[PDB]
Amino acid sequence: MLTYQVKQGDTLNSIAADFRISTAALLQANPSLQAGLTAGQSIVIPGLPDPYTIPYHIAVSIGAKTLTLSLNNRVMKTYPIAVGKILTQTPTGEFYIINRQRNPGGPFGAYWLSLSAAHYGIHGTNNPASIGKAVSKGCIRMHNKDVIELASIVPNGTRVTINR
Amino acid sequence: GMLTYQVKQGDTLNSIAADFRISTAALLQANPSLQAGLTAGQSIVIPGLPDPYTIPYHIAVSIGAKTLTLSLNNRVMKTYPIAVGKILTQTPTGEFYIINRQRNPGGPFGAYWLSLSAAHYGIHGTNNPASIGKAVSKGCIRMHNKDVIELASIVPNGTRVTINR
Ligand SMILES: [Cl-]
Ligand SMILES: [Cl-]
Repeated sequence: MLTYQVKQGDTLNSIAADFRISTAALLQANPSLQAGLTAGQSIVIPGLPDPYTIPYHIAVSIGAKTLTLSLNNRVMKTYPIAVGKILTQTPTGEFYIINRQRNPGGPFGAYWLSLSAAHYGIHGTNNPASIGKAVSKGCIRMHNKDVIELASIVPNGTRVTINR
Repeated sequence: GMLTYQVKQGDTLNSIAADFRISTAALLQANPSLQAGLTAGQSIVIPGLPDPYTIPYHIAVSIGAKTLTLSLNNRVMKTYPIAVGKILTQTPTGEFYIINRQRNPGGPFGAYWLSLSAAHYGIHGTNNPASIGKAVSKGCIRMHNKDVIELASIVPNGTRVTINR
């Protein structure tokens, strides 16, 4: 099961928001939390497949404006993306796909895939000219046809590694 | 004066820069000591903004009440209905500041966007007035367009925004 290391400053609700779960679910999965939330301790995040057995991996290059989908550490597809503006960048680091919603429409296009950072995700677009540019509030945007392909394949729990 | 931020473990130059909508160059320039490392608990300067404690306005947001209250010199002057984040994508709680603003961004953001000191979060208008008063957003605070215009025309960047469950 997916684990998370508690950081100084974390709260039950800040963690819940990153992982798109209720505090009820968070507490149910972690009886230890009754004793208090303490930095350095590990907790389990409910609602996800075991990420260790997921053969898919997503790698994002902010600099190259590309997203690669790999299966068994070999590349299946490569897509161009939009990324965050220079003052509102897409964050670098290690994330997970948490959930997805079909056809959110509007600026989100054909799919929204939640990333394990509050408010961040991978989604479609109503604005094709934005793809390939640093123009977003921080999300990764793809052409609708591409995010549909991506969502149709990858399970929740899939790792998303974002690099410069 | 200058606004200050207290570093927490896990913070990076980039994460802080994203929260305060500044470049890492600006952050570093204002804090020459950071090159030697970030330590939890240290206070750093955030350029481009005044001392928030010099601004006489204070905004209080209640997620429960679905209200944003504006105070001046610790007197309540106006209260507005707001939309807040859905249960799985809640509005974050704590102490924030208004960081910058953009007039008439349009789309779901309506007549105004005010950035809050958490990356991707802000107070903004809406092209969906029915949503105001409900827990329906990805995490932002939404107001009626006329309300966010009014709020934005009163309060300056750096204004303290306290968000309570
Ligand atoms: Cl968004
Ligand atoms: Cl937004």
